[PDB]
Formats: sequence, structure tokens, C-alpha cells
Amino acid sequence: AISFDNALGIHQHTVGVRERNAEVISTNIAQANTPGYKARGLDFAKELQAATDKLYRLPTQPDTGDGNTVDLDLERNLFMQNQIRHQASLDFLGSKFKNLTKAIKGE
Amino acid sequence: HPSRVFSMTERPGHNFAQGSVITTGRDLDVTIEGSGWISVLDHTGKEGLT
Repeated sequence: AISFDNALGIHQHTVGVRERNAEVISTNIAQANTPGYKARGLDFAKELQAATDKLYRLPTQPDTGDGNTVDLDLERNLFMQNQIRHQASLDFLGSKFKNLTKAIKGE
Repeated sequence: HPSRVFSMTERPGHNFAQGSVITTGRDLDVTIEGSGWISVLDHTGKEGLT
């Protein structure tokens, strides 16, 4: 054993997925006013399987002739949650090397 | 959820009740007693009721 795949766990992939998720939410907020755009959601378990997709969000309310299915209340909350979890993933993956370096150097 | 309902203003019809009659004593003044129309043709030529 003793390999980076096992030392880092899955925290090496989660940081990437949280970046992709943040990009999609940023797209949804920007495309909220453009008619005909369908809100895109990212399935977390899919990138989990890709580590070891880009779906559509069904609206809770009807459109108003635009056909745009973006709820700005939902997007802000989902962007806040993703950003908080992204920082935790950096903390988890960052400490993997800090412990790894301390084991090797002994100091 | 069925929460958004638009409303549009439209003309459902017209009021066809008899108008106010003005007695003028002029020979060439005519008013329709009760319901009825006068058929006339406009500038283009298409006939219509007045």
C-alpha cells in the first residue's frame, strides 16, 4: 500500500466536484433572465462514480412565458452550501499532506 | 404548483341599448326606433352597419 490514492482518500476528487457544482450554479443565476434556458443541476453521486450528470431541474412553479426554470431563491442557497462545503474539502485535503509531511520528516 | 394565473383585458361586446334621441325638427335626421341598423359603405367600399 502506501500510495497517494489511499493517503488522500476521496478528498482529492471532492474539491473538483464542488468547483464544477459552483460553475453550474453560477450559470443558472446568470441565465435566469434569458428565456428558454432550462436550469441545469449536477448529480453529486455521478461524479462520485466518475471518481471511483448535468441533469435538469424540474420547476416547483410554472413559467411565465419565458420557459426559464431557474429559481433564484434556490440557486443562492445552493451556492452558499456548496461554497461552505468546498472550504471544508480544502481543509480535509490540505491536512492530508500536513499529516503526511509530519510523518516523513518526523518534525 | 398552480399558483400563477395571468389576466388580460378584452372587449366581450358592446352596449346595443337605444341611444338618447335628440328631437331637432330637421327633415333629414333619422333615428332607428328600437333595434336595427342602417347599411352604408365606407370610403374603401366595404359595406357595414351604422
